[PDB]
Amino acid sequence: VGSVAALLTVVFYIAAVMATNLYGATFPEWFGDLSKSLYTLFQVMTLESWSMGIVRPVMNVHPNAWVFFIPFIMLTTFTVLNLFIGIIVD
Amino acid sequence: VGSVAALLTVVFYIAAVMATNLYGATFPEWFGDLSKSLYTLFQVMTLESWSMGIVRPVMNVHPNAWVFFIPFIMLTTFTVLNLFIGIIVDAM
Amino acid sequence: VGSVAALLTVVFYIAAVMATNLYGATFPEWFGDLSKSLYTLFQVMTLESWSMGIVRPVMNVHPNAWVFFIPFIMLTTFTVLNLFIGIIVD
Amino acid sequence: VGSVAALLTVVFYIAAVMATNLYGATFPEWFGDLSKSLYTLFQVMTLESWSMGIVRPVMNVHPNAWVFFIPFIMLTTFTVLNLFIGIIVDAM
Ligand SMILES: [Br-]
Ligand SMILES: [Br-]
Ligand code: NA
Ligand code: NA
Ligand code: NA
Repeated sequence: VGSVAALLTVVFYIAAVMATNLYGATFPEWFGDLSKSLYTLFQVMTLESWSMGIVRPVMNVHPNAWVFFIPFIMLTTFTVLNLFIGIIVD
Repeated sequence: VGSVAALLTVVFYIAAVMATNLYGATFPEWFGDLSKSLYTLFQVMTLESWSMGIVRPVMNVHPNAWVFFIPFIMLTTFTVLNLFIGIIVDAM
Repeated sequence: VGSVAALLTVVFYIAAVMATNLYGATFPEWFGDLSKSLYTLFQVMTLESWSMGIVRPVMNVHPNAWVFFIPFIMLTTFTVLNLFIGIIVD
Repeated sequence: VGSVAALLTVVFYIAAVMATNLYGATFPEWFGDLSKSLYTLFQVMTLESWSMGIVRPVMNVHPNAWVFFIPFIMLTTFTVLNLFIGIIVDAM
């Protein structure tokens, strides 16, 4: 469980490092600093306006942005539930 | 589990083939090519703006569009969770 | 499981009968006929724009509309997961 | 289970007391009275427009508003599922 929470933090920071670099210049309100990114990625992880709100307007500049977001969502959303189930089991 | 992931991919591609044909001409931004569709259907699967954002404006042109989306949502959303639970069970 | 699916259908139709009567005249696009309602209630059940999209504009006319929606959401969302878990267990 | 439901109500009321005080003057439609807050926090708990709809416009006035909402979401969303699983377990 502690190992799962460790993996998620490592993935979460690395993803926010990558997102800052990739879309920060073109989309500063969402990926401007590392902070803005960690906030946006948590939001995208919770799925609130992930597509119409974030990915779709982002893809209008970077057409392959989905190669980062869809796997991010697939990974984090799986891990978060898996971690929460693990807490409940323990 | 691998069989569940196989079913989902087959369903996902067939649904995106169908959606492209059905609503692609009337709604090109969302169902224009097969690619646009696979992206939209994953989004509809995660439920982000599925109705107000997609189904409702789609239904304004095709009034029975709900016959495709509601079962799609019921099937995929069930399968995804069922697959993820299956991964967790096979891990323990 | 079949009993759970039966309860949900009964609740779902009764809620759509009630919603049609309550907000159909004032909000026809969402609760006009019984059909429009069954569609809106499934959407509200999935949570897509339940508040900002439906409840909030509805409450601007009917200020207590939350007494119907919040319990509806609490009941249906519990039952749906409970049913899906039941299918998986069986 | 009853203890979990008790914790959630205590947390839910305290959070809505805090939110009313913090953002009520600047955002009255959402955190004006204690009632408006309990409604908004349930909505934020279900995640419907939590960020683009609530937190993001709130953060434009209070830049650290995320210190209240993100932990609120992490706590309540965990507890709600944990309670619902607990009901299901106690039923079997
Ligand atoms: Br998912
Ligand atoms: Br809920
Ligand atoms: Na939304
Ligand atoms: Na959602
Ligand atoms: Na959701």
